[PDB]
Amino acid sequence: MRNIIVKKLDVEPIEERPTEIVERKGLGHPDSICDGIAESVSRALCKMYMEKFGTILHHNTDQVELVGGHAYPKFGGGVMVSPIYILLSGRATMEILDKEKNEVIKLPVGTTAVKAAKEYLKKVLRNVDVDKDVIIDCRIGQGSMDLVDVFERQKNEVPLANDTSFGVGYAPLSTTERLVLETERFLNSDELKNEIPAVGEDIKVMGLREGKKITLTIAMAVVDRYVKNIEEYKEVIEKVRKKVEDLAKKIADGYEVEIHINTADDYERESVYLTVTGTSAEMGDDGSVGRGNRVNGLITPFRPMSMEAASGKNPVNHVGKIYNILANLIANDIAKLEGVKECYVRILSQIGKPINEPKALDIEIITEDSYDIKDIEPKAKEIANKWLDNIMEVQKMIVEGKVTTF
Amino acid sequence: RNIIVKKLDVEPIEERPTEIVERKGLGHPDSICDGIAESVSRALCKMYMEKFGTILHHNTDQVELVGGHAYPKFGGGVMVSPIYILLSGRATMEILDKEKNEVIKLPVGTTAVKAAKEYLKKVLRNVDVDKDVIIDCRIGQGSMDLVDVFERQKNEVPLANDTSFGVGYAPLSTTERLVLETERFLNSDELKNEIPAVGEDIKVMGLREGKKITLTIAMAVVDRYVKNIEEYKEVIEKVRKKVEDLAKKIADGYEVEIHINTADDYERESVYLTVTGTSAEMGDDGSVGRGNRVNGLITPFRPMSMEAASGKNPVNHVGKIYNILANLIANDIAKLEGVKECYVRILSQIGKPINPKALDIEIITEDSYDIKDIEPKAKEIANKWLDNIMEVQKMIVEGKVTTF
Repeated sequence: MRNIIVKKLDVEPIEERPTEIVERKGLGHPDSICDGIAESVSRALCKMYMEKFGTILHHNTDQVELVGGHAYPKFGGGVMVSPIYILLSGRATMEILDKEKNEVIKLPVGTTAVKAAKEYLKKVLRNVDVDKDVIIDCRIGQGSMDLVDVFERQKNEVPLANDTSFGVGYAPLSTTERLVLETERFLNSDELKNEIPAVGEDIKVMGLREGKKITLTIAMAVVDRYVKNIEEYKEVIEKVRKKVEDLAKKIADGYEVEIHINTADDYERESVYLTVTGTSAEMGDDGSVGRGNRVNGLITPFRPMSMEAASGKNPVNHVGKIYNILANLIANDIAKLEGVKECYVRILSQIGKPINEPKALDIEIITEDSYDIKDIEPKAKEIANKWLDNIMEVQKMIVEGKVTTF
Repeated sequence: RNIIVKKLDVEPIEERPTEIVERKGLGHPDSICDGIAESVSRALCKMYMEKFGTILHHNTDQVELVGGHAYPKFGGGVMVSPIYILLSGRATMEILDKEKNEVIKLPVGTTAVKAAKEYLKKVLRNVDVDKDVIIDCRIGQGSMDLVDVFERQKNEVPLANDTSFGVGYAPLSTTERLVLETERFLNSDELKNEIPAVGEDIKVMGLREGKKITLTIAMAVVDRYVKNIEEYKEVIEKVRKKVEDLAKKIADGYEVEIHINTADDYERESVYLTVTGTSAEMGDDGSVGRGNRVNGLITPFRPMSMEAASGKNPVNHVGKIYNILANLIANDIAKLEGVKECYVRILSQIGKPINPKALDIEIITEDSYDIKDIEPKAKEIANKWLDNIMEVQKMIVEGKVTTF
């Protein structure tokens, strides 16, 4: 028995509303780079804590600042003048005081964070040399903790909600949402990079739906070592446009789709989106945590959104992070239920109570025609109760990177 | 012009069963970053104007606050480790005298550092900017791509620097007004003079269930003005009565609970004491775009833009302009009889004049009104505002409107 609430939502689903706007910041976008680093550092520390204590100690590395470097793009080959400066911040448990054993145990927080951040950049930025193109600085607050408190956490019980916070999620994705998401995913896949190496990873996708007309506006950074002139630049744009048109036919078949790329380009004056490294982080743009995608990987002003930044937050006891991920997992499964058209899940914690015993879990369902919500309700409540029972499994999925925070 | 108007047949937020609203006050780490970011942007605007008569490309919407360390105590505590603040972003650092064939550097760094220091002096009465804070600066030169887009039609209508959207809505609900005005009052010079023990790091959350509003306030107390746990208690209760008085003025007809510093533990004397009036001194971090929207609120029950207005230039960054513009438009539409609620979403296309790919308007009508009577009045309001978009830019520079 939990405070789980099911209510029939008698509104039009977003899919059927007249207008929609969705944005996604791809992996190479500076803001998304920071989110990715922030979460990579958290996961790294999680693995660090478990490998010496078999549990996770308190930390929060949801603070990462990317300062744009200096660069000179040029057709055929560009120059990286001065490196990107990334500052790691936040806090983390570093030294454990054991009064009984009269011993101090210090953990490699700073070195782990720097390594984690560096290895993540290596993965997502193909045309960056992290040895020379990036500076990874660290000012993470390294705090202490009594080993008696470590012993209590080693029990690995369900943590108590230390705050009254909330999370929100929904499913399924609309056609527009799915198209914005998969466009970025595909343009950052190994398979496409191999066919069009000029496509950088700093990809920003904006989807506008008007009735059944979807307009995709893409900001795509081009790697200048793969285009020797404006002519080949134009060709990359049109090839990508074709590839995205092909993708739209697989997702939004039935819609009118327009695709626009780097609309601020001036082909004449050769004022175009050219980069040395494939990311505007090299000079054009700066970045930080929590001003991009939500945990479902989208920016959605026609859906509810938490302003809270999930990336880098403690997966153990941070309500916001856990509930936003949890809400989307619950909504996703409920959306698989026969008779469910759209599903919203809102979760609210009770401070002092276990995290998987919320003050209120609101399941709002838009039903398919001729379906009884009261037939769907018991199935929906079981799904929600199932995930809450397996709250620790959700925390595992986060550390293992099975779920996303941006 | 692509203005879209829709009827929205739902309960307005005022009538919905549940609501959650939040505001991070001036002294909150995140709001400090927003405020400094905007201070730097405005200072640079003034500097560029005085030097060339025109605003040059910049975006200083990037400030990182690394929390310091302090040791609060009744009667007066001590700062242990200074707060580290990093000023970042893009700016025109230099210009080229083609005739002399020589680079002329502009005073971006000194302007930015002084602006940040001046702002901190205003919002944190009890901080010592000489020892409690480090202000570093790594603002760099922007790329050649957007300084062109910035310049292509600066004398005409500026071209949008980017493809982004801003959102706005009106009117504010009772809970939203209460959260907003509570913070505004507790951070007014009027109250500070009456109760100097009130720090500026004030976080206010409003939770509504039906017609019951629970207002939860996290309020930093300045330890030099409280001799003991008893004087501390008096400040809590004094403020509590002040907010109750305010709630009677705003929340007429609602049950209003007011909880302050609920995490306090008087037994072990573990309360919200601070030396400087902000949690930043205690390791709380902050950055730009992590808190309030331009309406001054964090609202999961309302549409929001993730664009951080603070620090973005008022010339051609729609992330700033459209978020301000959307709220001005929504405000006027809400004045119309028959309109209960209005939502405005404005989408740009990078390369197009800032005056939109789509201007979206949703209206919740009064139960006995036609949208077709309202729709023409809406599109006119939206058009009039797009026509006078440059006056909005003026209001931002002049600081007649805030970005958080």
